[PDB]
Amino acid sequence: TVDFIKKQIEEFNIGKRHLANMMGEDPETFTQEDIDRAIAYLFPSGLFEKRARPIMKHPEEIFPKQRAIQWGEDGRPFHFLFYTGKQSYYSLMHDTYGKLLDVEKHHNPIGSR
Amino acid sequence: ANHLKFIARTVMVQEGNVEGAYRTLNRILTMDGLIEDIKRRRYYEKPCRRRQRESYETCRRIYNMEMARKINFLMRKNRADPWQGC
Ligand SMILES: [Mg+2]
Ligand SMILES: [Mg+2]
Repeated sequence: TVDFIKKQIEEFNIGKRHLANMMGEDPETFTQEDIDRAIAYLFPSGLFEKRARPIMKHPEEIFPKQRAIQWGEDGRPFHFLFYTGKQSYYSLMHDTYGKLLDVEKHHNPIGSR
Repeated sequence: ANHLKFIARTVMVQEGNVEGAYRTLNRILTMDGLIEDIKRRRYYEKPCRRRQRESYETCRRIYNMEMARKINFLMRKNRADPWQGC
């Protein structure tokens, strides 16, 4: 799916230029703020749900993140916790617990949630 | 009826609180099984229907004894756990 991200980001920039030149702005200082105004004026959909309105955005905000390749071309997996089926979770867990242990050997309402 | 009166099943209220002394006597009879016997003996209960009672009671007593023991044995490990979030 990564080839899709390369391609999409390329075409996104080419279409970005294409947008600026017709909309008649400097392609350099063009922002998302300007992207919105632009499409909103070109394809004016009265629609209540705002996700179903036209979008041109950087594919990263469009597409979901992906889980990277989890094993080498030998079949052998990179992370040692892979077989847990959640490596992402238990890595945080291993690290957290490690932090704790080290703290125990060493040691001898701001609106924050 | 041939025995001297007032020696049996008698509490004497202390510091004039009656309700307390009655609770006390009640605890006596119920500790010895006399209340369950009065209540048992209001009507009859036939011999078979009695061994059934006996056996159900005694099974149930065995179960509750064992389960009690097991609970009070595992009691220690109720203590807040050391290894959390390993
Ligand atoms: Mg008489
Ligand atoms: Mg009995």
